[PDB]
Amino acid sequence: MDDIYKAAVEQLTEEQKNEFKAAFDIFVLGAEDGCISTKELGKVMRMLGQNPTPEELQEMIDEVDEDGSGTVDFDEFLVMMVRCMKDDS
Amino acid sequence: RRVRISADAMMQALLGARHKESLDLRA
Ligand SMILES: [Ca+2]
Repeated sequence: MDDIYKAAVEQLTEEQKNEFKAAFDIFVLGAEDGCISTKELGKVMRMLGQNPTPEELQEMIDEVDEDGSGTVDFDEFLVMMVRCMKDDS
Repeated sequence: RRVRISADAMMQALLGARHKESLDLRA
């Protein structure tokens, strides 16, 4: 259950959260609503030198998005950040 | 297979953690 994330997030230090929170604000550099969509991710990938298809971006979000809403919020972003880091424990 | 941006590239893209030149990967 998402309980694992709760404990992982709760354990996280205030400084660690602030660092990720700062990135979140930057990520929405392309969103006025403060939400992260394919457009925001598309810009990030573009800088990295990657320019795939929009269909792939949508599918990627679905993989991380449990609701499949196609959008990523702060809560989802935080979970994704921790999940990605844990992936390599 | 042939995954992209495992996490190192992303960390460099933004502030996050320097993690030096690697985390727990040999060379
Ligand atoms: Ca979602």
